[PDB]
Amino acid sequence: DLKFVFVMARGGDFVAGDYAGGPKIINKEAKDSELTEQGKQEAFQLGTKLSGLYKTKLGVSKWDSKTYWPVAISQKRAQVSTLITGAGLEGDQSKRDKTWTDQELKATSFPAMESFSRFIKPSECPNYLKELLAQQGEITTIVKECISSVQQVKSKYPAVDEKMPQHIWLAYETLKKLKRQQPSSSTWMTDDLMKNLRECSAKITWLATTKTDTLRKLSGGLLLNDLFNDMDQITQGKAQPNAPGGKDSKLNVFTVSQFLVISQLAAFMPEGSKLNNKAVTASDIYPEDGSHVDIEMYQENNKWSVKLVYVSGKDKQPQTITLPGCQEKCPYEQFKSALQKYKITDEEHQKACKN
Ligand SMILES: CCCCCC/C=C\CCCCCCCC(=O)O
Ligand SMILES: NCCc1c[nH]c2ccc(O)cc12
Repeated sequence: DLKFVFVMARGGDFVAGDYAGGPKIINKEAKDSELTEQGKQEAFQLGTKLSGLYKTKLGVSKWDSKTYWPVAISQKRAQVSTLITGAGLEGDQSKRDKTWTDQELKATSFPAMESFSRFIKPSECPNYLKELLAQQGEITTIVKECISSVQQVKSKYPAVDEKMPQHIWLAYETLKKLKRQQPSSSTWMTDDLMKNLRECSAKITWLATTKTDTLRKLSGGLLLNDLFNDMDQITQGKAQPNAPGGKDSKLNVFTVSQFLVISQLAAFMPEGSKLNNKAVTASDIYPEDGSHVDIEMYQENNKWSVKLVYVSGKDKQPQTITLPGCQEKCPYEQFKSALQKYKITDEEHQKACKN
């Protein structure tokens, strides 16, 4: 009945570090960060959660290299996270604390993976940045709500450039981990200061992926394109493309940084979409730590449909996305048609990034 599930999950918590493209706050690079002990447990819990949600519905008798496919973006902390989530599926306690080989870490890739990061890579997609800066009117109005807090942050960390919209978002996420992990030293980030920065971050990132057709295509179009490439085979009884386990592989788990959850949510919420039968606000949909998007494919006799379930963070209840004009279980061809507008192929995306 349930035949196949895609999961994309934000990676487990890692030692607070600066983002590439972010301001220098920690003076250590997040790309060098270990998962925290909490982050390893969170990643493992996700796999235990997913097994309980889906193992028996998918007809899987044993989670192993044939039955699930753990993938991740090209960052150690995301790759470690995805493999630990796999350990949770398998119920392999000791692999949670494994020091995964460089080899086991690289073996979490798939062909379209790196293209998913093109739109935020410096110099690689200038048209995406032109189109984000074109929304400066709305950005200024949003930032006007938190500019006092940004000024206090910049007072302590002068590298934060309020003129760079991503610096406000990336400073908030950096400070959020720092407050969690070192609370004694973080008493200056009060509840009101962080909640204020969080609102700015939510509104900026949601604007950056949904305000215009070009922002939606460039940030999320390749996600749709690869998903449909896969579902065109699954819906014919064939294996997910490139899945190591072939037809045996019933679950794909993709561990990412926050920006790809945001982009994936945006790609699944064209105008008129609902989350639990209500319009969404930027603040409510902002994917926190522990967030994941679940893409469930159903088959009733010969009829395939797709259901989209979103968990916005740790301990948050799942909510179901409904596309405009479709049901919770949206028949496959209608679902794909509903999402054609902002889908884009790799060849098209490279041209659209540069033209
Ligand atoms: C979530 C959509 C992006 C919002 C605006 C970003 C603007 C310009 C791109 C530069 C920022 C680099 C992001 C790095 C994020 C990461 O690696 O986790
Ligand atoms: N090949 C499918 C890549 C991909 C795109 N979006 C996804 C969401 C979840 C997932 O497991 C995977 C994906």
